[PDB]
Amino acid sequence: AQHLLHGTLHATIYEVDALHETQLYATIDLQKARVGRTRKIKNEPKNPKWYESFHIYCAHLASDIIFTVKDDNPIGATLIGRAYIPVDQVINGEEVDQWVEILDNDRNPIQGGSKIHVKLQYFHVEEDRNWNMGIKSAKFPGVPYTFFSQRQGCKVSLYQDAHIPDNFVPRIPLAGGKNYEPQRCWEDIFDAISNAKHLIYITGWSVYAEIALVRDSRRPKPGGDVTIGELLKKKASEGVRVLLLVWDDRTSVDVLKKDGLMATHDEETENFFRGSDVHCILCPRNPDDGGSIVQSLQISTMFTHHQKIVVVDSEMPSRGGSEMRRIVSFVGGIDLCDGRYDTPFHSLFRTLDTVHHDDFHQPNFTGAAITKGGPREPWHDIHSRLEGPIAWDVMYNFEQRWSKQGGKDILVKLRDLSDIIITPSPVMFQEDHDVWNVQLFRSIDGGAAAGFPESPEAAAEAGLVSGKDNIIDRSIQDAYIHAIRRAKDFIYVENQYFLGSSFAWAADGITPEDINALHLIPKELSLKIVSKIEKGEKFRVYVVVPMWPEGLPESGSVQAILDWQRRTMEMMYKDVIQALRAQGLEEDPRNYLTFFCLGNREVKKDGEYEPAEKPDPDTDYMRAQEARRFMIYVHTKMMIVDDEYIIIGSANINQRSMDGARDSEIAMGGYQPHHLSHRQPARGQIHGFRMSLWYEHLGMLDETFLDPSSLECIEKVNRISDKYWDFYSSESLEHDLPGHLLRYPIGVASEGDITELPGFEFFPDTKARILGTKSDYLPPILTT
Ligand SMILES: CCCCCCCC(=O)OC[C@H](COP(=O)([O-])O)OC(=O)CCCCCCC
Ligand SMILES: [Ca+2]
Repeated sequence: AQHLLHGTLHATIYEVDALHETQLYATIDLQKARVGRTRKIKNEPKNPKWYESFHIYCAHLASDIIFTVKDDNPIGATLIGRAYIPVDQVINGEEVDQWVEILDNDRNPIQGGSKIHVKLQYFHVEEDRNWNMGIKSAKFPGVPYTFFSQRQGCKVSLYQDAHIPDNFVPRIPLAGGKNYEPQRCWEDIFDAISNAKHLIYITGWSVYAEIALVRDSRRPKPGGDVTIGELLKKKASEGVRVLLLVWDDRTSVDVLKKDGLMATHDEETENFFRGSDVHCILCPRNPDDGGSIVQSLQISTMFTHHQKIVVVDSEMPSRGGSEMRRIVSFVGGIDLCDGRYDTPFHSLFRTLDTVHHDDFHQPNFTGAAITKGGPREPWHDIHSRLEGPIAWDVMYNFEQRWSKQGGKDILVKLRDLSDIIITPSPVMFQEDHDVWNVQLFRSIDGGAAAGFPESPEAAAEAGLVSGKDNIIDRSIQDAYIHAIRRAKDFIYVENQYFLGSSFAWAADGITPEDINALHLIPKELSLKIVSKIEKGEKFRVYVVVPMWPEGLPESGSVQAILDWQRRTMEMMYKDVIQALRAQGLEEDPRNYLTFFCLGNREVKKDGEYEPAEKPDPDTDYMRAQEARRFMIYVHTKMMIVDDEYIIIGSANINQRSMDGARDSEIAMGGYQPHHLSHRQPARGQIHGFRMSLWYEHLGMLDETFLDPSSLECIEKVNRISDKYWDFYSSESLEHDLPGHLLRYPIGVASEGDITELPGFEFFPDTKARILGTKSDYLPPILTT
C-alpha cells in the first residue's frame, strides 16, 4: 500500500489469450479491495472473452491493480490465475493497454503461455470539471452513469419530521424576499391520497393500517381521523387503483410479545386488505450474493425492501381549472407505520396522553408500554414531495417492481389515459427562481425490478454493474460520491447509520477484507477534508447519527454496529490528523470533522400523564424514566452540501443500503438552479431547510450558522453541543434541555484512536458500551 488512487478508473477487461458447464468470470482488485467483476461467461471454456466497460470509483491505497480469473461452477468453485499491474504504471494519467500475464500463487506464471489482456486509465478527482467547484452552474447536467437522468422543471417540498405545528419555525429570510415556510409531510400525504382519482401506489418496509395521518388538534383536516387503512379502502372503492408493495419478512408472526418487539405488520396488513379493492402484495427480498452457501442460508431471511414510496395522481397546478391530472410522488425515510409520527418538539413524556397515547414506540427497553410510561422514542426523520417529471421516475420504479415481484397485470396504463394524465411535465418554467432540477437514484438489482438493460454496453452507460446472479443499480452510492467530490464549503449529514470504507480500516482485531463494507462514503469524506487542508481552504463536515441504532443497546447487533461506526470514525480521524500534521498544524481535528447524536430531557410538569404502572426496578427502563431523558432517534437519510444540493432517501450510510444488491433503496438528489453557491452563498429552499433543522436541534439561530464552512460556526456548534451533552448526562436536572444536539459521547485521542469519555463507558442509564463490541455470532454481511 503506497499510492493513492482517488478518482475514477476506466477499465475494460478483454480476454485471456490462451489457456489450458463452466461459469467463468474475472474480478478487479485494488490490492485487497474488490472494485469490479465481469459477468459469468458460461459455457465457453478456453479463450472466454467478455468485453465489459467498467467505470470504477477509487479511494484506495494500492501497490498493484490485480485481476483474478475464477470459475464458480456448482460442481465446485475454483481460482484460475492472478494478473498484476503495478499502479505506478497508472498514476500518471496515462492509458495502459497491456497484454498482461495470468499468473499463479507463488507468482510464477501459469500454463505455458498466456496472459490476460486489459485496458486501464485512471483520472484523479481533480480532472473532473466540478471537483471542489460545487454544482457551479444551472447548466449542470447531473450525475453520469445512472439509470435515471436529471429532470428539470420540478418542485421539491422538503419535510422536517412527519409534522410541524404552527408557530414553530422562526423567521428565516430567503433570497426572493420571503421567509422560509415549513411543510407538513403527513398532512400532504393525507391530501394526496384523499384526492387521488386514478392511482395510489405505495411501497414500505412496514405499513401499519391503523395509523392516523392527521393528529394535530390545532390543525384539523376533515376526515383526518380516518386510519390509512380505511382511507385506502375508501379510495379503492371509488375506482382508484390502489397498489401496495410491502416488505415480506419471512418470519411468521410471533404470537408472544416482549414489548419493544418492533414488528412490520406485514401479514396483518395483507390480511387487512384481503377481500377489499386494495391490492396489497407482500414482496420478498432475496439478496444477490450472500457469500458462502453456509452463509447464504443464515442470512437470506434478513434482507429487506426498504423503499418508502407514495405515488398518486393529482390536480393540475392551476388557477382554475380544469380537467387534468399529473403525478406526484414522495420519497424519504418515513414509513407509514407506528412510531413515525412526531414533530420537532420530540417529546419524551408530554404527548403520551395526546398524539402518542395509541402510538407508543420504544424498542430499546424490555417490555416498554404506554401503561408504564415514558420515555417514548421520539422520531427525527426527513422526507420529501417531488413534482414535475421526477414524479414519473418514482412511479416507474414502482412499475418495475410490480412487474417483477408484484401481483396481477393491473398497473394503470398511462397510455390509455393520455387525455387525462399528462405526459411527464414541468410544474414551473425553468426561469422561475423556485424551480428544481432533480434526479432519482436507487439501490436495486435485476431480481427486484424488471426492465434493466441487458447488453453489458447498455448496463455500463447506466452505471449498472454485474452481480453474482443479477445486474445491479448502485446509483445511490454514486450520487453520494459525486455530491461529496464536488463539495467546496461544508457537508451536513444526518443518518441512521454511519459506517463503511472498511477496506481502509485498521487491521485491529479484525481482518479488514472480511468485512466487505466497501462503499466509499466515509473515505471520500475524509479524503475531501484532507484535500482542503492541503489547499489552505476552509471546509467542514458535520455528521448527526443516533446515540445508538434502534434496539436493546447491549444486544449483539447494536454493539456490532457501534463497533463498525467506531472503526470508521477512527480511520477518518487518522486521515484528518495526518493531514493536519503534514502541514505542521496543531489543531483539534474536531474543528474539521465533528460527530453528533440527538437527545431530549424534560422536567416533570404538573398535570403530565401519570402512568398506572411502572418499569421493573433496576432496568434501563426505570433509569430513563427517573432521569427524564432519552435519545431522539435519528432515522434521517439525508445529506446537504454547500447549502445548494440535497439528497433525501431511504438509504443509510452502511453497506446494506449503499451496495446496490442488498436492501432495495431509493433517493432523490436535487438543487434549485437559481440558488447555487458559485459566487454568492446559496439562500434558496435548501438553505432555509438546513437552518430550520439547525434551529430544531440547536434551539437557536445564530449569525455563524449562515456560513458553516467558517471556524467560528463549527466551534460555536461544538461548544453548544458540549453544553447539551453535559445537561443531558448530568445526574441533576434543573430545566428542560434547551436544544437536542449532543456531541457524540466519545473522545478522539491525539493520534485518532477513539476513546471513552471518562465516566461514560456506558450510555447514560444503560450498561451498553458506547464504543461497541465486535460480535462472534453475527456475520459482517448482516451488520455492515
Ligand atoms: C437489536 C437491534 C439492532 C439495532 C439496529 C438495527 C435495527 C433494525 O434492524 O431495524 C430495522 C431495519 C429497517 O428499519 P429501520 O431501521 O430503517 O427502521 O431493517 C433494516 O433493513 C436495517 C438493518 C441494518 C443493520 C442492522 C441489522 C443487524
Ligand atoms: Ca425532528
